[PDB]
Amino acid sequence: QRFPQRYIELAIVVDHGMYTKYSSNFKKIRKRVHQMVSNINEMCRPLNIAITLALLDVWSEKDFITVQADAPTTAGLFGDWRERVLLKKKNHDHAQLLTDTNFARNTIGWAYVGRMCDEKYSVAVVKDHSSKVFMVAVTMTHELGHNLGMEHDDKDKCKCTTCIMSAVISDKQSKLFSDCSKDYYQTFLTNDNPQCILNAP
Repeated sequence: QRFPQRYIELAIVVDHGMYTKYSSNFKKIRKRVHQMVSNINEMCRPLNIAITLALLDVWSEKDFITVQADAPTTAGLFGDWRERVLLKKKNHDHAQLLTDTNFARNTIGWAYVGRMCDEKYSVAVVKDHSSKVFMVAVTMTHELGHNLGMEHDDKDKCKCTTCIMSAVISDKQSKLFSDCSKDYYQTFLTNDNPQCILNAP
């Protein structure tokens, strides 16, 4: 194994619009979220990161933050709410907000770069932008990669054209991280090495 064992305990929050989209059916929403996690875990195997769903929070009554069109703004409000509320419910390492919001600039996901484990910045926002579970899961994985210090793949650094950190998603998206991404992760483990991901559940 190229990388030492790490663990990411995920919290996934499903907003009220997504709850309504899936017929206000908790069981169906939980199943879809589990399938996404199974895909994220598979994609992280070559990085030797074990992915678990520490917490699922479905906003069945109302949104607890102002989910809005600007994804970065929504991410900041989500990070504040995660630090103030979600982390007090159950400890976890990274949280993603899943929403059906038509984010501005044709955006399907956004996250802070290199802030895994930070109470306010270990978050991502992701649009449930396809009926295909894998297309949404690879978006969650791309944002997780950013939070692990990865930038987009660059042809001068590596040759992969459809890897997870490609600059744009496509219908031929692969489930592999490029050499650019693996090198970014090594840099992250070397320079940052956050403690929360050294902890097994």
